[PDB]
Amino acid sequence: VIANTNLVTSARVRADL
Amino acid sequence: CSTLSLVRFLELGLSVACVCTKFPELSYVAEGTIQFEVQQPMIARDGPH
Amino acid sequence: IEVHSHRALFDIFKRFRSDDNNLYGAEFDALLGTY
Amino acid sequence: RARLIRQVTLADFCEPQAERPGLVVLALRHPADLAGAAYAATPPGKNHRDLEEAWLALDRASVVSLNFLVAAAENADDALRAHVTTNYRDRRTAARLERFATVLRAMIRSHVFPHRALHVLGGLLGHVTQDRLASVTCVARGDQEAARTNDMAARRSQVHVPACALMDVDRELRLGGDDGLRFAYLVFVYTQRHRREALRVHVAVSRLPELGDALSFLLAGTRVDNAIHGTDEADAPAAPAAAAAFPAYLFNDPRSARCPTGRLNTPAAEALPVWAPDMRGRATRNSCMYAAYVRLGTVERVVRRALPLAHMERFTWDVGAWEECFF
Amino acid sequence: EKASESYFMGQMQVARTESGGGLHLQLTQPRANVDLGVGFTAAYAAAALRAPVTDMGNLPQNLFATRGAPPMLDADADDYLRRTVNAGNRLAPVPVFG
Amino acid sequence: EKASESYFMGQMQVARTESGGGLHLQLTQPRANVDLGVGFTAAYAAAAL
Amino acid sequence: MEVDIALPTLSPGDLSALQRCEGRVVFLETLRRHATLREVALPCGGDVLAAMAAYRRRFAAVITRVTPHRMLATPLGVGGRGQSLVLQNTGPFDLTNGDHVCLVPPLLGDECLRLTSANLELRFPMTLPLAQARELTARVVARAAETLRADVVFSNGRRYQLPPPHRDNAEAATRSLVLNMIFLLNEGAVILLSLIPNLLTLGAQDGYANAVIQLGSAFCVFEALEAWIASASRLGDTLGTRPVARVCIFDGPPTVPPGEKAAVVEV
Amino acid sequence: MEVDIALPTLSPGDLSALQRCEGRVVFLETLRRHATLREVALPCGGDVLAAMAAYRRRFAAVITRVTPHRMLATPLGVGGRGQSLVLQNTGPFDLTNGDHVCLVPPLLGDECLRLTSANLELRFPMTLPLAQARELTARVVARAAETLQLPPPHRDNAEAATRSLVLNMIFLLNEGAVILLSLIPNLLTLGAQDGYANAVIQLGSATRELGQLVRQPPPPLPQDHARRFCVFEALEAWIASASRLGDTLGTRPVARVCIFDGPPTVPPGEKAAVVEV
Repeated sequence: VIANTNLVTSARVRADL
Repeated sequence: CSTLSLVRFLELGLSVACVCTKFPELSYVAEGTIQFEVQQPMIARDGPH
Repeated sequence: IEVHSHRALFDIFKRFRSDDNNLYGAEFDALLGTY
Repeated sequence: RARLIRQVTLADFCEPQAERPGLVVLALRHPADLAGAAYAATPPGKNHRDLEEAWLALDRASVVSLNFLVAAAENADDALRAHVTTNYRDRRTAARLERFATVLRAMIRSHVFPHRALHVLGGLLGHVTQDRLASVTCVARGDQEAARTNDMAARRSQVHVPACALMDVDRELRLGGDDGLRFAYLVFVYTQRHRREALRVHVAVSRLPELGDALSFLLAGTRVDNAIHGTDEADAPAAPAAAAAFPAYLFNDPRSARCPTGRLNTPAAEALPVWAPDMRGRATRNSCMYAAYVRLGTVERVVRRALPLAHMERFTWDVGAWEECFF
Repeated sequence: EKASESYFMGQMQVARTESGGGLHLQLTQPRANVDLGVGFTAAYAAAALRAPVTDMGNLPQNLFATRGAPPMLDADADDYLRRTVNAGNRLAPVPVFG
Repeated sequence: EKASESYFMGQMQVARTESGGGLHLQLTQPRANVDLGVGFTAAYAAAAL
Repeated sequence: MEVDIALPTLSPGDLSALQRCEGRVVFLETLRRHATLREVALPCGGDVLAAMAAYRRRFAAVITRVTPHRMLATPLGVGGRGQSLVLQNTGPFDLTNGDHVCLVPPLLGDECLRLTSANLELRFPMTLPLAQARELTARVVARAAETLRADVVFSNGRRYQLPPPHRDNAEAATRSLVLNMIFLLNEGAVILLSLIPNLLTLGAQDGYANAVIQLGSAFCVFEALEAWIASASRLGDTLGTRPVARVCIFDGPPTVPPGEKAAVVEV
Repeated sequence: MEVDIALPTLSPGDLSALQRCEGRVVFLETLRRHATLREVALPCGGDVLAAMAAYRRRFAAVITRVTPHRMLATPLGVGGRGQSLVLQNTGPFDLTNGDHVCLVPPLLGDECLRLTSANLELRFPMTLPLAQARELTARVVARAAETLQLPPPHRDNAEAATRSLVLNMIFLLNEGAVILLSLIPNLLTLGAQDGYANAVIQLGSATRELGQLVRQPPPPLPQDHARRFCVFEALEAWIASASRLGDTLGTRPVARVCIFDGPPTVPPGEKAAVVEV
């Protein structure tokens, strides 16, 4: 997210485990 | 004939190691350095520093 | 042309947001703890 | 795009229906001036009319396909001889190949080298033939496949070279280099031993812009045995006189016999030392000629695949001038 | 590790190039990455051993293949040494072009 | 002089070409002129050195 | 790129005579868009060496169609993808399809376009194939070599007789070439013999050959050496022998006799 | 066909200087499209002859666009004779219009580009007019042959230079060279009647000295000379050789300059638009 200098002050796959 | 069984990267296992995020304008902004430091912890030793 | 640096990426979850205490006057009664 | 050449001619040496497109063709000089220039060009001792006879034994016809010429040399793999013989339609063809061999062997003997008799055109693509009269068409600049052949099975073409003659250089010389864009050179190899001589053809590719020392080392045996047996049949005189030693001690002699200009006919100037540089029978440059090459163009890749052949890859036609290789 | 490298994926680019036998479409994409955490976040593990690629044979190096030594005075001894040590030495040198 | 010469402007043509360095446009414009006045209409003067 | 040349109003008929040389080559001085008949002109008869040294400092250009107002031309060395252009032959002998064309000054009896109307003079170089161009010069200097103290060229069946000396203004226009080309060669000979003196005592059949072969594989003489190298390079450079064209005649007879045009492609 | 040269991460204080290199030529070993910068690299000064010989095996390439990421370069000459481009004049002399240019290695090893960001230096050569490159090559080959802005020699590859010289010379002697030599007195006698005749012969020409210190008889009649003539063969051989002398010792003319309107000469450190020949 590109901001200026303005400021405040899933799925089910097959795998092995 | 023969098909071409495609493979997704996000559906692999290696994806755990790296965080992938698309940065569209990078090649333009890549003309300069980005240069962010990170941190370093430090113990509170006795005796005045 | 004397290339320069650029603004570094900041983590999304960066929650400094402590100036609420440090803006003008600090109210330690219940504002603390969130930091 | 690329630009072409059309030359109507006789179906003598290049036979554009027998071969498919994509092979280099050569232009043959008018033989009259070759036969003439022989009269003054054949060295001393040798015959001075044998090229006349060798030509008369082969009786305009102007082009000659490299596929045909490579067969009539020493180096050749007999498969290509069989192909040229049994695959050319034409009458009396093997006999003509034999006569052409005798012609080229006479050419080198008479010191009028074939590289001064065969300019190179591009690769043919099209032809219309009457009975024993053709009009071939070859590229001259640009890349081959900018053309448009009237085959309708393969509109574009490539460049085909008999793999028997294609001699690579870099992988040969082991430059340790990495194949990128490489040049392409058609080279001739002469050898001179009277009544026992021949000609070897090759097609060389490399990154080397200047052949020179590369061939001088590649053809070392040829240059060696050509420099010594080349002066043969030339009467050299007896042991050279001691007066032949050009005196050098006399240049910066302050005291020495001297003679100003304007008194040199037969004055009292007899006191000058005599020096007779006499060079009669030693190795001249044409005696040590062993190879000649000419640049053809630029090439990406060479793959071998079928009679064995060698398909070029993105050939860009850029013909250069001839070159001598004697030193 | 759970997050070993930040990884940035650029935007695709195309590069046409008119040519003879058709066209070429060099298709490139720039990327970037960086490590974040302190210390290392990866390591080797030389688990097993595939075949040793080179035999532990005995190829005796001869110095005649080198260059830069003053040859001695009498050339006969030089030729004697050269012909002696180059007696079927599988590193016997041949002057190839350069 | 007042109206020594005429001058005709034509349509400008935009012609593009591509290289690895990106896009390389090339503008162009044809123009021509006619000598109006009968006789000469301009004169030199080497004024100062 | 194309250059127009301000043709002044010459005359009737002699302009129509210039209207016959619509394929000749003329040396400009600078690539530009405006030129004049005065700068593109050489004296009709001069030493071949200054013309040769001029042909290397200028830019070539071929005459296209000529309207009586102005004439168009295009240079050779630079071009767009090597386009086609016709080039009128002016040599003594023909050139066949598939040759390399050179440009040498008129070593023979020259041709000088005498514009008696406008008081200018034009002189055009000659077109030769490289093989015979490298030899016609040598024939010319060889004829003068003997007179300091036979001549037949053959080309496409027919034979030429090398018109005798001073059949034109004089043979003085080709003297300096003779003198330099003989002196530098004699210099090379003597310096070489001085450098290895005993070169001419070796066995003519065996010793000399062994020397020349083992060499192929593994007043200060040196100031003279440097001078000779410099002069030989300077002279060899300015001898033509660098083709600028290659004939590519498509849909036409394979040979173009002297006088008529031909379609040539720039190298 | 534009080659691509990638770069590593350099210092921001050095890309500002390398960017100022937009007209100097580099020497690549192969011509693949993508390429690296580490491959094209040269040590500092030394053995000008070695580099001059290396300038014939490798082919040039002019650079036109620099970016802190990559470098776009132009294969100078392999297949093109009209690629009008610009290269800066990093030569000592001043080059006018219609001058064939030549690349010569730099002298004294004084001017290089020590790139500390990656510890490698690039020695971009200098561009001189043909007329002065020829004299430079001549002087260097003479000095090299002598030893059996003044730099020292190497004497490891001097053998090669003197070798090529004496070969190109030994094959200039011919059965007709003696006939051409037996006329040296006849030439020297002309060197006094006419002024230009004395002009064409230099002062210390090592022949006008010979001309008075020996005598020579008329040349003996060779074999078959009633049929063949030899002086023409000798002259033709000499033309063919000398036409190619300046190359095998130095560098061939790589291209030539051409302008339209402005000042004729382009003083050094300036961009000049050239055609390629």
